[PDB]
Amino acid sequence: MRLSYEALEWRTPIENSTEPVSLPPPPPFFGQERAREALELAIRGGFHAYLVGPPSLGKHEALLAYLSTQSVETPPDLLYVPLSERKVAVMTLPSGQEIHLAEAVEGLFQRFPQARAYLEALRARLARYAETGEPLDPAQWRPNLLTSSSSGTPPPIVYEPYATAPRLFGRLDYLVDRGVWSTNVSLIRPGAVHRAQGGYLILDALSLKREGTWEAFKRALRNGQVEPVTEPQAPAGLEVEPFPIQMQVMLVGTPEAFEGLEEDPAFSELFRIRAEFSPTLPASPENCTALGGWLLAQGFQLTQGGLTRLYDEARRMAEQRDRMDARLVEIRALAEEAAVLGGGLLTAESVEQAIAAREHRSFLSEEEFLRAVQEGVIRLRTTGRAVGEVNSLVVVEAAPYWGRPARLTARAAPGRDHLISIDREAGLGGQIFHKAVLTLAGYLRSRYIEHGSLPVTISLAFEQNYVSIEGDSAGLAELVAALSAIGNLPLRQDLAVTGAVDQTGKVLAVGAINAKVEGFFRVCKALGLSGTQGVILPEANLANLTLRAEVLEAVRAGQFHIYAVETAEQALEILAGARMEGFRGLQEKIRAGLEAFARLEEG
Amino acid sequence: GGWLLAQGFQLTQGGLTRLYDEARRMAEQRDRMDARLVEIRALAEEAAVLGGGLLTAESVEQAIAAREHRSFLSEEEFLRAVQEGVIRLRTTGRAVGEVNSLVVVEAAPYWGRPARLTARAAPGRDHLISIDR
Amino acid sequence: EAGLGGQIFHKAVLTLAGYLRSRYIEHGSLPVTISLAFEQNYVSIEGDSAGLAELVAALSAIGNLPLRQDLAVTGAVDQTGKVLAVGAINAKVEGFFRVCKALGLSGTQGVILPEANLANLTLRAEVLEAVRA
Amino acid sequence: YEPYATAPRLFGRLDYLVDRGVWSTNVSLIRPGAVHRAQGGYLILDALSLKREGTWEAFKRALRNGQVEPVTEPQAPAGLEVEPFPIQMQVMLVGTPEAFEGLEEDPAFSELFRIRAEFSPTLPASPENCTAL
Repeated sequence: MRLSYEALEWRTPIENSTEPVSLPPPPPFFGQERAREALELAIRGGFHAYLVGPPSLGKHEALLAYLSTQSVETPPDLLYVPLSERKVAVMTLPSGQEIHLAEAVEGLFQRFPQARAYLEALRARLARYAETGEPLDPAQWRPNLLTSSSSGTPPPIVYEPYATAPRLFGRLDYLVDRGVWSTNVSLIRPGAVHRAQGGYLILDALSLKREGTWEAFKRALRNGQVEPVTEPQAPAGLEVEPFPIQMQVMLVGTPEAFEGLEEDPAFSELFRIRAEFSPTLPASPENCTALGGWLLAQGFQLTQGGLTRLYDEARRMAEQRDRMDARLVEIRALAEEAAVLGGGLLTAESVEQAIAAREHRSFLSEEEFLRAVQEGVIRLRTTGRAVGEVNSLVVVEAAPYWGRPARLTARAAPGRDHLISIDREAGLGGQIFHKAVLTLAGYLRSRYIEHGSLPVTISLAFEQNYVSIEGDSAGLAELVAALSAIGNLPLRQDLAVTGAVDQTGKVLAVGAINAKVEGFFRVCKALGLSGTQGVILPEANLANLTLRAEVLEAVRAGQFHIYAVETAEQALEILAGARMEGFRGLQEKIRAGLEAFARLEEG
Repeated sequence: GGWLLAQGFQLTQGGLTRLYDEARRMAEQRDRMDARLVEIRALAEEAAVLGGGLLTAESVEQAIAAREHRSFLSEEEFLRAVQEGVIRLRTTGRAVGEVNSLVVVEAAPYWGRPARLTARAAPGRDHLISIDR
Repeated sequence: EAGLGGQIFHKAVLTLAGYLRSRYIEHGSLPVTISLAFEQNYVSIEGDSAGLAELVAALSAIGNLPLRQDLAVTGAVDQTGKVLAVGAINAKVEGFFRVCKALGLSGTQGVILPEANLANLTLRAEVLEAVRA
Repeated sequence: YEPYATAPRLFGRLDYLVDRGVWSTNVSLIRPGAVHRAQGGYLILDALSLKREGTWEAFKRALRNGQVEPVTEPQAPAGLEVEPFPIQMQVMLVGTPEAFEGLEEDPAFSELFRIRAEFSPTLPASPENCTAL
């Protein structure tokens, strides 16, 4: 089937492009109902949770926004007290109240029923010092206030991106009078774990791993072992007793950052709630409106047409007409470049020109390729007809993954049923490429059985390919090339072909469908559009087609053509300009080619 | 049931029964129950939250459901691709040489999916080829 | 077969076999075994640029065709027998000139190379002058 | 332009005065690094040095969090806490396609370095470029 301009057009119409947008900020987590409901459960139950999803989604900013709205009772005052001259413990008092115990002890269970054991040791040390005149000192006997707060709204929220032991657990300072002797409860500094008590600690999975602090952090959550970091020099140490941990931990990372963590049984034991962000959102009017209120709240001056183009670019990023890329950070970075080109205003033009300039900045490799094609250093045809030859479509393996035609040939000779991919046999293909080749051999042998086994050897080669080639998306082009070589069928060179094929000859969806189409357009355009060029591609990719403006306009002008197909025979009928049956069709020509090869193979 | 009460839960009969049957299903054995009490307890802690502090039959079934929802992104993507025709599956009609086989995805929690499998036969000299192998 | 070629070298060889078998089909499959060897090569050899020389050598061996030794040959070939551009085209030409010159120019020496390399030919003065002479 | 991207050259250094042991804090013994000298203007670093010196992760923390820590010694019995500050500078990184390679696999590299300024290995051979040369 031919795809008309009206069937291909996917973009949002724009009314009143330059009108300023005015819209309220959406809720944190809009379109991310899964992660939002997981984290509501984690907050309601006190469970630790881990936020997982691709980079640049805005997972951290959304979490910090959502935590800001929570309320907890005002966190206890938090402190270290000595239990001896070599030993300390972390304790809580009700809020604002260590100021009264710090002054009371400045009188060097009074009214503080919790400070039980620090008092015994203060008294006991006062005791044995009357009882010896046993010196000062200095005093290292008074409480150390780690934290205190005026209220629990919002709760404490501590995001520590750099998860080193002294940042998580705190640090011992050493005073030097003589050697490096310097204990005292009062030279201990708190870490993030101390600052997060009563509230939330947010850490990045990748840092716990890089910093090697995952095992110590497990010990903190499981045993309350929180040890401030010591130095190799100190001739004695303080013993630091464990304490009851009161905090909820949120870990944030990509599916890949979590990977090593997940193999640890204790990770799933400790982080029971997975809050997974989707890489895309529904492409709906509600999410277009939310994205508009989110950009205004980020400070942009947005027009309707600027919003609409950003929203449609997010759709094209997702390669899904009905879904939009969910990565708000990436939409924001694109809007920042557009804003500069619009002199501070985010307009439809400034977005389209920002998109273009990103392409220009990564286009050197394609400028080299197109110059080699034009100079005749790379041999490509984009017009005329040839037997056994087809423009297949490939994507270059470096970002941003431009598409290009790759000329592919099939040659057939009389022989004992072999379908050879030269590139596979040379070691250039990967496993999925090799699979696609075997799959085509399966199709051909089972489709053409009147001679017994196929009387031909067929070899397929990508003509000027120097690098490894992967995936199954050249299957349709290889099978049509092979059927053409068998029946001697001239094929149009103005149509490139992409599509995977199964054993039954059905055409399956491929990846990067927009880059492939546009890569064939760019080459046809650089060589001068003939009016009849185009691409045959899988019907199964219609949910993914979000073609750039220049392509849609050429198709609307009649200067480029898109065909979608379900079976490899439908592709062959288009390329060979004839029907398989109504015979004199192509099928009769294929069987007559195989009869001719069969006669050559038996004298 | 006496172990969960001693752990401090407020349990109803129906909450106990659903936990016990979920432990059976965890073991994939109608006559055996999963022996991991810590895992039963973690599931009861989530159920208790959904039951507002009471562990009931509904709060257990809804805790089980919400664990599935929390790990379901990969299946939501797969089912959308099937519905959009990006993955080609048939669940009705008849075809020669074709069958829906069943596979498990290799990441936890190991969802199951159909995998369409085809066999093609041609005249030849006794070879059974798995293309994937 | 000895393991000296890399993958692209091996590709060029398979590509020539593809050309020969499909070009000469009146006997059925080709009635010949052809072996190609670089005579005194001790190191690994890479790339596709000896394809044209190997295919002409092979066609010569098949038809018993004496070939001029005063012309060196460089060029890749596709399955259809078309000649493709190669790398280092100036160093290759000049290397054949230097050897012809060290052995005494006969007046008839030269190189056959791909038309597709004409955008790359920037030959040294001494070569241009010999061709002008 | 700091070609040698070590931690003390990017972030500065603590000196220690010795009266007794190694006690020597004071705000006034802190020396600035390139990051301090570039405020309000431009810092130019080589990709290959950030990698060789292992300072890429710390440099990311500087750009993302304003964490700029002068380098300390293993000896110092106490330390100064250095608060982060608002970074005001534009960074240009310079390198070959190969020098960038490892950096590019890091998502945070593309987040932080949004503008690629890629030089072509050749120019048009025109009268204008002959005159410019």
